Amino acid sequence: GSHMRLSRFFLPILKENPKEAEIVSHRLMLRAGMLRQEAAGIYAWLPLGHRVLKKIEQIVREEQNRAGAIELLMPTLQLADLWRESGRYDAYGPEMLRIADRHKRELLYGPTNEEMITEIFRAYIKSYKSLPLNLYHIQWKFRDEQRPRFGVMRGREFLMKDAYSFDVDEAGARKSYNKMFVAYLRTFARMGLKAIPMRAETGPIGGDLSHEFIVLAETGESGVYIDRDVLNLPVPDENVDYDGDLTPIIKQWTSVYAATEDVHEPARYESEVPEANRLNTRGIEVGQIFYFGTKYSDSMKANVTGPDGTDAPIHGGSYGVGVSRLLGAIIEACHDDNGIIWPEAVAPFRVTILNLKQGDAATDAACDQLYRELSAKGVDVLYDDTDQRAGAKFATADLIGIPWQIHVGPRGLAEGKVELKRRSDGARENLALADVVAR
Amino acid sequence: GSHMRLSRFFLPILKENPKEAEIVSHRLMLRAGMLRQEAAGIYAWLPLGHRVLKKIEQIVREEQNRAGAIELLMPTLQLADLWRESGRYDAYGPEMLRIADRHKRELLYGPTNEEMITEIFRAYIKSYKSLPLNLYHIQWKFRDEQRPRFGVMRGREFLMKDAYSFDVDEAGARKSYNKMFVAYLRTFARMGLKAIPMRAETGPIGGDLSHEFIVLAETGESGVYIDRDVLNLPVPDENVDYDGDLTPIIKQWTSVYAATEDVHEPARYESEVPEANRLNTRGIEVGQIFYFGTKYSDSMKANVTGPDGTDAPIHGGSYGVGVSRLLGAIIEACHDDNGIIWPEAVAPFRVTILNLKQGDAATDAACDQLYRELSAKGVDVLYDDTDQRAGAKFATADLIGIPWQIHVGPRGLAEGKVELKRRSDGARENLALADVVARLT
Repeated sequence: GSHMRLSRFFLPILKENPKEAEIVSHRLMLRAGMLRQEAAGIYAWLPLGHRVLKKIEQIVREEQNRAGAIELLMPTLQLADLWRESGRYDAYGPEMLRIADRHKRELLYGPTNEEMITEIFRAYIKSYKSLPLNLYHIQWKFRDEQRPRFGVMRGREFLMKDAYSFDVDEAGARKSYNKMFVAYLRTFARMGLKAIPMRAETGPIGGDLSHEFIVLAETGESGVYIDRDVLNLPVPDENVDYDGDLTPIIKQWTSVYAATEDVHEPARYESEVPEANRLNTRGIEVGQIFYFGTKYSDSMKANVTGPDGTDAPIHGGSYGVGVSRLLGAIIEACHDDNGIIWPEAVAPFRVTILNLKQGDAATDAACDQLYRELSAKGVDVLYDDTDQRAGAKFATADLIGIPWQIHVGPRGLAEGKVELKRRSDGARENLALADVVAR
Repeated sequence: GSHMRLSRFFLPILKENPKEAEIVSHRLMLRAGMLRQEAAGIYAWLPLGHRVLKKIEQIVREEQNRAGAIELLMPTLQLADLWRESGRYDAYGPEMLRIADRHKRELLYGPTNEEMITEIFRAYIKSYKSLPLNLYHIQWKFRDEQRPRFGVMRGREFLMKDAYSFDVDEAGARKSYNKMFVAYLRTFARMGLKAIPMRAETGPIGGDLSHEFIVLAETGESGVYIDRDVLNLPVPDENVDYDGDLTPIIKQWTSVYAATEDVHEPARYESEVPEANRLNTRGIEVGQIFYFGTKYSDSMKANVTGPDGTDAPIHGGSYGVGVSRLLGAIIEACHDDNGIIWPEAVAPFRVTILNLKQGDAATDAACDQLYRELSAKGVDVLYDDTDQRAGAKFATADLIGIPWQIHVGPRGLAEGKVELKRRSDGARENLALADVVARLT
């Protein structure tokens, strides 16, 4: 169980709202000592911020692994000549950061990895017997966004989990897509979010294999239109049979209307949804699933021999979760006027011990014992042991969004008690000291 | 307890030695399906290779944290104007990868982070009361090596843990340095390595606060000169008191001659090292610790108010561990004619189950139940459930370096027996099917 004394940590709280922050998540990430801008759209993750980033990453990896995807890692830099194979090199646009090395070879900072994962696959896989195959990584990307804005939510250097599926045909690809559909429901639910799968912009094919998972938010950059029954639907549990038929889960989550502004058609919204169920708002895109078929396998000649002995190009899909963007989206969805309210699964620490009389022998000893006992038992524990008054300590503890606070003072200890406070709702309970660790 | 079936994994084994690989680590990482070259010196980490990389990373993290260092993350792209503050922008050389963004703003892919970490520090810290402070990250770096070579050992895009200490004065900085020296001894020992601390190149004003930690290996690029006695010294255990005097540990590890070629002096060597103890050999630099004083805090104005109430520049030090390079160094030190021999702490899996008659109802069933039981007991386990002959499975298991093998076949099972083989020495053991989990757990 991770453990830190605030005095041996690095957590620079800002007293004042930063004028450069336009939205609440950006404001709070800066105020709560989580983030520092290094260039437009390019950030250092300060210790508290990095802890959350890592919690998010691990939840994503866990669900990808559950769904059968296999983790690897591609480099940040890629050869232009690879992108020339697919014809994306000259068609991608100015968001692609192009680089020349000392030998004048043409490189780029990868904005995504379709060509590269296809290059890897086609080196090693030649039989339909290796498929379905889903390979993924969690890696830093760069898109040279014209106007970086909104802190971690519209920047340039961002962290993404990007997964790529390989199948013999469209039928198998739909099964691979369904696996990721289910994994994403579970991923965002585990973060305390209702990220709704919404039908999204398709490619030149058309079809129905394009969804964006969007958390409803009014500072959000995506316009959306939904049927409110979608917000009530049940998320599959951890025993979901990923080798089985997933269609019933998908049917459930798509049986009721949900579309982004790209594929939204005002006349359909009415023939399906009751007027009292209809809602038109805005949101943050945190996940994207997309079938692309033979887009890369045709141009890059990524073929496998089929059950019938003929070679044919594979069918692929891509699945992205914006891991660094999620820090912003989560704060947008989970805060109040006193600061952040971390869902437990993503919080940097689960409990903070607040010593209300720093230097008094009895309160110090009590906090020292709690801190030691909580860590011994696997609990992520922050000990606020700074030379600050109680009210100073409450405000910082509230701001940074730690799920639980333990208040320790001379007053409470005279009676053998400490106060336990829940951040989400302000529940408070004056407990015996010997009971508090049995949570 | 991590678990995988080979049929559900991605592990591209190469039959032949790749002609582009000049050294054993490079050859084996390609053969064992751990690595793919994407450009000169730039690699993708295939699933097996990535697993080992992450094991290495976590041991490094654990020892930094134990020593009181605090993890953050800096971005890979940095502003040229930051490097103009310190004067290093134009001094660094052609190994720096310069980049222009769409607005013609001047960026670079960070080769290191002294300027950036000092910039973060100076924004927030103003009192001597905040010190000592050591901030670190584990992040991808770029050095445009003129001639990338030797796979992960002399590439361009690489993973480093880099830490940076901040202190009021040189005395405090020496205490910060000692803590990292001890952390490094523990770090490399936990990976099954003897990464020897040796005196290394100092800066302008010289001194005694530069060391490199070097794994001896025939194919290494560092030339070193040591008293062989340094090879048998004791590594501090996990209960080392990082807030105490570490001077006795440092003294012991610096009591015999050990120097890289950059600072080696023949006269001193001959004088301090008995002839039969002298060893001049090659090695791989895996750790580097270096006190730089006020080099960045002078130019970048990172002062704090000290005990005397006056403001003065801080004293800093940098500490780098070559995380990706360590896969190469580990294999160089840990292999035989049949492939890799992973130390258990960095192995991608601890045990592999070799089904020697794939499709046989009883061998499948016994393998399936060993696989489930080992997972449950928290063991990193791989089950080679592929449709391949015994010889093929034996060759692949030896190659990829899994510490233990369980060989499960008709002939063994007739006796209710399985064979447990230890990769390191090839020691074999026939033992009951029930007793086998209990021996490994």
